[PDB]
Amino acid sequence: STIEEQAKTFLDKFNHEAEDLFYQSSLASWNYNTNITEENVQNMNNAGDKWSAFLKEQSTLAQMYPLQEIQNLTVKLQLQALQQNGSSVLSEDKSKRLNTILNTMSTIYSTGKVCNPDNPQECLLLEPGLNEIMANSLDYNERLWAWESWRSEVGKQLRPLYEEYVVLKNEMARANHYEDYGDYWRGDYEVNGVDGYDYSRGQLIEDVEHTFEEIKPLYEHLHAYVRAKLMNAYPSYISPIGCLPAHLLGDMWGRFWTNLYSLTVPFGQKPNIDVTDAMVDQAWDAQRIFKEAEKFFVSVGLPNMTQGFWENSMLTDPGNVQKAVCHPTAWDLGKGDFRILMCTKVTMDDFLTAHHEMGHIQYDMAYAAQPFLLRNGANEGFHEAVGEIMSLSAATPKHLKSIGLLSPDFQEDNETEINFLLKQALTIVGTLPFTYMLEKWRWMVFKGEIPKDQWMKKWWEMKREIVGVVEPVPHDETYCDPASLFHVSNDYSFIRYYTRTLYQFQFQEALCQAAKHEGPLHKCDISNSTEAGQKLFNMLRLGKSEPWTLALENVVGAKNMNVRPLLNYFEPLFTWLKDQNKNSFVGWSTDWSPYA
Amino acid sequence: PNITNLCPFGEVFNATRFASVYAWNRKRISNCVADYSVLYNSASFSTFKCYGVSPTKLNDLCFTNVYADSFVIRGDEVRQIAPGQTGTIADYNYKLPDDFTGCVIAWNSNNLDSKVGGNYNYLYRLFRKSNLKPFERDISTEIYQAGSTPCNGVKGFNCYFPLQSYGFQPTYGVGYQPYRVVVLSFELLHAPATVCGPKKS
Ligand SMILES: *[C@@H]1O[C@H](CO)[C@@H](O[C@@H]2O[C@H](CO)[C@@H](O)[C@H](O)[C@H]2NC(C)=O)[C@H](O)[C@H]1NC(C)=O
Ligand SMILES: *[C@@H]1O[C@H](CO)[C@@H](O[C@@H]2O[C@H](CO)[C@@H](O)[C@H](O)[C@H]2NC(C)=O)[C@H](O)[C@H]1NC(C)=O
Ligand SMILES: *[C@@H]1O[C@H](CO)[C@@H](O[C@@H]2O[C@H](CO)[C@@H](O)[C@H](O)[C@H]2NC(C)=O)[C@H](O)[C@H]1NC(C)=O
Ligand SMILES: *[C@@H]1O[C@H](CO)[C@@H](O[C@@H]2O[C@H](CO)[C@@H](O)[C@H](O)[C@H]2NC(C)=O)[C@H](O)[C@H]1NC(C)=O
Ligand SMILES: *[C@@H]1O[C@H](CO)[C@@H](O[C@@H]2O[C@H](CO)[C@@H](O)[C@H](O)[C@H]2NC(C)=O)[C@H](O)[C@H]1NC(C)=O
Ligand SMILES: *[C@@H]1O[C@H](CO)[C@@H](O)[C@H](O)[C@H]1NC(C)=O
Ligand SMILES: *[C@@H]1O[C@H](CO)[C@@H](O)[C@H](O)[C@H]1NC(C)=O
Ligand SMILES: *[C@@H]1O[C@H](CO)[C@@H](O)[C@H](O)[C@H]1NC(C)=O
Repeated sequence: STIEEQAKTFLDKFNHEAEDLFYQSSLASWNYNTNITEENVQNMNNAGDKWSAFLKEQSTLAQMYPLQEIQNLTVKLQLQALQQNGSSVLSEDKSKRLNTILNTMSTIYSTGKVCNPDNPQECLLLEPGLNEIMANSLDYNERLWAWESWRSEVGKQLRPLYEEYVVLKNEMARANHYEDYGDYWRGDYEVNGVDGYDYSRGQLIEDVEHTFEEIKPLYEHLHAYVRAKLMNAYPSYISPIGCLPAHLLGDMWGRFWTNLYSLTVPFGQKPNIDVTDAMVDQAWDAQRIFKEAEKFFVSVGLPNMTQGFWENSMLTDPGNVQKAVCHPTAWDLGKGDFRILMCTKVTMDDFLTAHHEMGHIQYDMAYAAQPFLLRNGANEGFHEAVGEIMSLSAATPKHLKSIGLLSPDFQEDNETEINFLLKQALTIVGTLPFTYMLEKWRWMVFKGEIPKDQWMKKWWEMKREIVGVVEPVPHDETYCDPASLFHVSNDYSFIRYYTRTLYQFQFQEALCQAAKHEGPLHKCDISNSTEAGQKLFNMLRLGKSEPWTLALENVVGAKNMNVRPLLNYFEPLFTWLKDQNKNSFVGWSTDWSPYA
Repeated sequence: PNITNLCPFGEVFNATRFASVYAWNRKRISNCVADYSVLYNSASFSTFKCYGVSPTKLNDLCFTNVYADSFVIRGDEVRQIAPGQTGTIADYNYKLPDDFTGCVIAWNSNNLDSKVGGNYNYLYRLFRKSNLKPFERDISTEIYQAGSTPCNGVKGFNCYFPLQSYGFQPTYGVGYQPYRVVVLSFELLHAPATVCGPKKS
């Protein structure tokens, strides 16, 4: 009999149950998160597993419809997601062992305790404390001690577990007709539908460093300037020819360089833009912040927030024994239910975070008309980029002065613009090499190119080659330093944060071009621009229905992923740095080591 | 004379509970006087659309009998109650002819039908072999057979239960909240006219 016509009925039957089951699970999770209590835990679980159980049974049915006879692209794409076996392809003995090893890795990561030798009776944790030791401090010995303690008391037992985890996951992936586990993670950047928009799993590997070699000239000057400032701060500890140590960056792993802004400020006399005093003086409560955030999206042209968001969402003040988690989140419970969760205060950071979450909510509301299995972004880099665009466009002095939050006689000049641009560069462009290196190392180790013994020596020798960071102390093979990270032991992909940054600036440049703005890109604003609101809305509402290659065609001119806008955004900073580190060396040599 | 023997619109618009959409309730109104002014001037109705005749002139012309069809549907599903429309309701639950004359009234009832734990007392048909003729009711619960393998009244690989239940809750957004719908259809059979509007004095 026919297979194409009788799969639509199955999908329609599946959607009706999936919608309400997912709504109940999300409602239980929200009730638990808003009201942390013993009674509201089991119920959440009593929904959760049940939902998962559903996704089991339907999957067993999805295999009964062959995928080589479906002609409709939408139906085939929707059915392909359900046909995935997941981890249910291995035997029960191996599956339970995989679950146990994942659980024990997750538990061990969140139980860090290191006591210093002089007083072995006081240990710290990754929570504020040990993290704070190298987050805000000016010392060399204690930072190195904390670094070594964390990497030798939490990372020395994850290695035997990760060794078996890698091979077990690789076998599981090979059982699903993937050559390794790398293709499983790269499979989401793959489309085999419309002609001319085709993408392949192996194309991304060649496309990553092709758009990375253009950033090295920009990264080298920043590296040289940071090294010069550190030399001016730390005497006789950093060689001018070589590069900088690892524990002096400002974080546990050096993911971000934001904490280093205090030491490497261009101009000290000129202050930054802070409106918190004006926020307090004008008596702005938490409702005013969200009203102002709503006004931005109303002015752009996007639809207005639904009534009920102001009622159900816990906007501010958990207050009394009614405890709650203060992690800002945007909840899409389904059935037209959108909520927010935040512990709002009076701060510019809270203003930007509210803008970010409002952008997330708008993007979630955009594709509400798609079927249940297509209510997601085209890939993982679009959602957070859309979130960050609003934060980018709401920090300009023009927008602050327009809403009556800054003095109208403000006289911004070279100094403040350069300071703000350097502050943003210390966070945005300073993390791309780290992400690229980490993803490259993970892909190589999954592919099996590097054997077991070549684990701790390839990692450092590519860190020095790509990032320009040396090891403060030699690490032998028995260490497992990369596993000492959140998105390395919890089984999370890390390539999203690299493509998200490029998508953010591509979208911002496209909107600024289709907003009639003249001048530098860093002062651009998309407020009051209706034409810029439609162009975005044409791609927000597509969801996962269309390939991401076509998604990058209703906003930007070309469907490729090239880093053009980043080199134009930090153009004044680049041209100032060219004339700044004139009497110094630009580059690093991977021969000098702090220990020898 | 004085206006008397008013039609019982109270027991229709103010009923304690409404029937499901797949089993919509039909009431026959005849041999009385109908006052549409109170219905039209009321501000409680979210949707009030009259197709065949103008609402302002209802009190003038008068017909022989009226049929009131009452049920409960979703929020965004209201627009399917119109001539020449397609959907899950207009094809499997309630079909209106293209030459329909009458009025459609729909109002939100989220404070009554919705329940915090979920109200599962409202059902609708999801699968059927063929579309419905205008003004046709089907209450059969036979197992639908999508495939070619026969089912002996038992669900399975390609056999589904035709009826599915609504999940109304107070936290549902607009467009998913329950909406109560009453459709008035006027018949003009050649019998002497009985249902006529009041004579203003
Ligand atoms: C795949 O199936 C979907 C669902 O039927 C088709 O989408 C419909 O396309 C027609 C074309 O005019 C529209 O009128 C409908 O509104 C669309 N949606 C639905 C729910 O019917 C889609 O065109 C099909 N793709 C093909 C045949 O290539
Ligand atoms: C998911 O698991 C099912 C169950 O084993 C796989 O289906 C088997 O596929 C092989 C190879 O084509 C056949 O020889 C078996 O007869 C199939 N078993 C059943 C029960 O159908 C399937 O290949 C796996 N992968 C998917 C669906 O992508
Ligand atoms: C979202 O904003 C729009 C635009 O302001 C609102 O539409 C109108 O808003 C004005 C001023 O707020 C009101 O006087 C009108 O009555 C609104 N028209 C309608 C049809 O509502 C819209 O109401 C806002 N939505 C919400 C939920 O606040
Ligand atoms: C475009 O931006 C300007 C700048 O704020 C807005 O002008 C303000 O409008 C309000 C009333 O709507 C006045 O109270 C302010 O004094 C105006 N500010 C200035 C600097 O003129 C204008 O409303 C925006 N346009 C739209 C359509 O939102
Ligand atoms: C259903 O009953 C209510 C009674 O609350 C009727 O409401 C009438 O109109 C207003 C609404 O508050 C009030 O004057 C009274 O409550 C009611 N009586 C009169 C004379 O107005 C409502 O009209 C009834 N629905 C019907 C008859 O369809
Ligand atoms: C939070 O949970 C406790 C215990 O389950 C309950 O007593 C309390 O009423 C709840 N509060 C709210 C606001 O639901
Ligand atoms: C800004 O830079 C230009 C370019 O050198 C210079 O002429 C001008 O004086 C500077 N202004 C301030 C306030 O530093
Ligand atoms: C109509 O109402 C008036 C005033 O109440 C009354 O006087 C008259 O008798 C009524 N007519 C009839 C036929 O009952």
